[PDB]
Amino acid sequence: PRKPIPTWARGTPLSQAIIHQYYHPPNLLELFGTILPLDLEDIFKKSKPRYHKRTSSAVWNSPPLQ
Amino acid sequence: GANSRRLTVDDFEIGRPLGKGKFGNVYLARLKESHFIVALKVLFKSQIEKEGLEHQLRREIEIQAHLQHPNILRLYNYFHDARRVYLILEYAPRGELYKELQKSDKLDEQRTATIIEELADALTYCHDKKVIHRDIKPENLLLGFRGEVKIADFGWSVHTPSLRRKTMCGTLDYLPPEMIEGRTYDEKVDLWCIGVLCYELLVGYPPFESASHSETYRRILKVDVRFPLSMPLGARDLISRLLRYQPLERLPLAQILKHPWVQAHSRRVLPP
Ligand SMILES: COc1ccc(NC(=O)Nc2ccc3c(c2)C(=O)N([C@@H](C)CO)C[C@H](C)[C@H](CN(C)Cc2ccc4c(c2)OCO4)O3)cc1
Repeated sequence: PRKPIPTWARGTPLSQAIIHQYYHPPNLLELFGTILPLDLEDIFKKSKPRYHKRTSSAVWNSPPLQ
Repeated sequence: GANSRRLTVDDFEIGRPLGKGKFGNVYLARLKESHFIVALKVLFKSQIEKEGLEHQLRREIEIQAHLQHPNILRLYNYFHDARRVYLILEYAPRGELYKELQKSDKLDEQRTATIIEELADALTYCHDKKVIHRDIKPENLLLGFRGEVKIADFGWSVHTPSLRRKTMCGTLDYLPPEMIEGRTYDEKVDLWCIGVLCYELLVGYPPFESASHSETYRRILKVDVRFPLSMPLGARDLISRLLRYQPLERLPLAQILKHPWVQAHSRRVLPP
C-alpha cells in the first residue's frame, strides 16, 4: 500500500473531511455490513486444534451489534 | 443475508502510512465510493501463524462484533487475501497517545483525568459485556478528533462469561500481582492497570519500573509505589485506591468515575 500521498489525505482537505464525517456519521451497517464469523482454517489454510477448541470465550449471551 | 458484504482492497484508496504496529503497518485510507475515512491495518498471516496467536485475532473480531463504545477503537469489518488480514478500523485523527507523551514526558492533570474517566466508562461497558481488557497501557491508546481516547487493540483481551481466567497477559510493568503468582483472576486486573496507567501518564514512567525483570516482579508484588514530589494529592489518592494487592479492595470503576480528582479535572468530550 505504498503510494504518493494524494491531496485528500493531508492538510485542510483531510481535516475538513474528518470534520464532516465526525458530525455526519453514516449508517455503518449499510456501509460495512455484518462482521462475518472467523474461519481460522480458511484464513490460515491449516488445521490446528486451537482453531476448533473453544473455551467459554465462544459463548456470547449479548447480541452482535452490526 | 442482505448485510453480508464483499470487501476487498479495491474498495479502498490508500492515503498514507500511519506507522508500524504488531504484525504489520497501519494506513490512512478511504472507501473509493463513499469516501468514508478509515485506518486500514494490514496484518501478515505468516507472522501471526508463526507466533501461534490465531486465537487472539479471533478474540479481537468476536469482541468487536459485540462491543461498541465512543472510547473503544471500532473495527468496522475485516477481510483477507492470500497473505494478509485487513482490519478496517476507526481512524484516530490525533494519533498515538504514546507519541504525545514523547512530546511532553508526562500529561497534565486535565488530560490524565479525562483519559481516566473515559477508560473507566469504556471498561464499565466491557465488564458488563463480560470482556476483560488485560492490556490497558499508553501504547494501546489513540486520540480521536477532539482528543477523546480510544482503546486500540483487544488482542490480549478475552470474553469470559464467568469473569475468571488465568492466561498471563499484557506487558511487564502493568502485570497485577495475581498474574505474577499465576493464580486465577477476574476483571479487577483492569482496575490495577488503570492505577498503573494513571501513575505513568502523570509521572512519565510506570510505578514499578526497574532495570531488571525480577526486581519489577518484586516491586509489583510488594505494591512498592512511591509517588514523586510532583504529584497532586487527589491523583496519589486515586492511584493508591487502585493499586491494592487484594483485587476485592481495588476501587470499582463506578467509584473511579465519582472520584473527586477525576470529577475536578476531567474535561471529557463525546462525539455526536
Ligand atoms: C494476531 O491477533 C491479533 C489480535 C488483534 C489485532 N488487532 C490489532 O492489531 N489492532 C490494532 C489497532 C490499532 C493499533 C494497533 C493494533 C497496534 O499495533 N498497536 C501497537 C503499537 C501496540 O500493540 C497499538 C497502537 C495504538 C497502533 C498505532 N498505529 C501503529 C498507528 C495508528 C494511527 C492512527 C490510527 C490507527 C493506528 O488506527 C486508527 O487510527 O494502533 C491484530 C492481530
